[PDB]
Amino acid sequence: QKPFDKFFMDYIGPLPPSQGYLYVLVVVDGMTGFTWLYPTKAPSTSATVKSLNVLTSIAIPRVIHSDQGAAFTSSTFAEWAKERGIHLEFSTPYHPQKVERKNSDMKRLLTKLLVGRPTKWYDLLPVVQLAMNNTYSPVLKYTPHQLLFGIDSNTPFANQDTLDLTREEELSLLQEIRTSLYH
Amino acid sequence: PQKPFDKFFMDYIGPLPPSQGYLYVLVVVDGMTGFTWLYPTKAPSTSATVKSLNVLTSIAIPRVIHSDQGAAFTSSTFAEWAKERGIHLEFSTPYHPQSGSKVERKNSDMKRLLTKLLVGRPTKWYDLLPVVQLAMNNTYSPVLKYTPHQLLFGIDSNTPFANQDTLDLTREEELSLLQEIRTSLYHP
Ligand SMILES: [Mn+2]
Ligand SMILES: [Mn+2]
Repeated sequence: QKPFDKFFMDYIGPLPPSQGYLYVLVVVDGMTGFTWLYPTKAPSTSATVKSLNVLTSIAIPRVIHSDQGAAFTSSTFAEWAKERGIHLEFSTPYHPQKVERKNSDMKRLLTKLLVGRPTKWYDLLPVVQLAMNNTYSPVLKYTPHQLLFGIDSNTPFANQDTLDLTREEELSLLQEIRTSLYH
Repeated sequence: PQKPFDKFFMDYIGPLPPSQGYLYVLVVVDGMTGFTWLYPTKAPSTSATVKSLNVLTSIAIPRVIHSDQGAAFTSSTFAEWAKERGIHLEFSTPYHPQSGSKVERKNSDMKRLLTKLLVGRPTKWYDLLPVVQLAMNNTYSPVLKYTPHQLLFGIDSNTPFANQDTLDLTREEELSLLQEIRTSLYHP
């Protein structure tokens, strides 16, 4: 298999109103575990399509998996997916999601972090993403960023422990994610 | 010791025909790899620029962003967004080496081409924007010897597509775009 071949996606929220945003679309690459976070106003098809058009400008996935939230089961979303050539796969009573709990724990953690920062979470979201993808996974044996961008690639970060963060609210965020993500 | 995400070039193109609520595209180019991000927006405003760049900087914080002195980029709101993130903002001036040179010509060529492709599909360019970006980043550069995608994600890393010639695109609406891009990109 390959990166960008399959995505798992879900909405978290409603979150505390931060700069007018109430939800985050969480999209995870199935192979590398690389996570993209897209803040939105609603868990809607429109916002889902907006976000995924940005993501799928990089590569078009073979498959996307989600639960049956309204955003994902609409005929509009279905038509978007059909046109792009993307097969949609839903969590069904007869379909097998580990494969569910992994996502559940990370989304729980995600929600805790964002709700725990009521008015700043929107501005910190980019730091959350960055921190998650540059955190070592015991399952992977590398970080998701290493797996997407190349293990021995020269990274954008001068300091792999701080990730070139300097602000205290950001550094404590990185500390909290590093110690909670897979434990 | 140059690396991806060291330096961004950014600019707006537009106004374009209003496709699904959008009138502009923020064009961001990584200086090392030549990898291009395209973000559709309703306006060439600070708030649109911040919103778009917040998505991009979820991947990495650039050290320098180079733009013209457009109102969106010289506002104090945008200065504070950048200062808070340790991003150095650099502006085109009449005595700046990168404007009126090889860097400017290459950037202006790209943006002329982008504009042409989008204005040519007044109602549907928004739907096709992701195909434009894909095709740009997965076309070979004689200058580089590689594609921008190879340069950003790794030369030996897995190609997103499966068919090199078509990039897995099946609709002729998309294959038309790919042909234009392949023909025109580095033959300006
Ligand atoms: Mn859900
Ligand atoms: Mn401009």
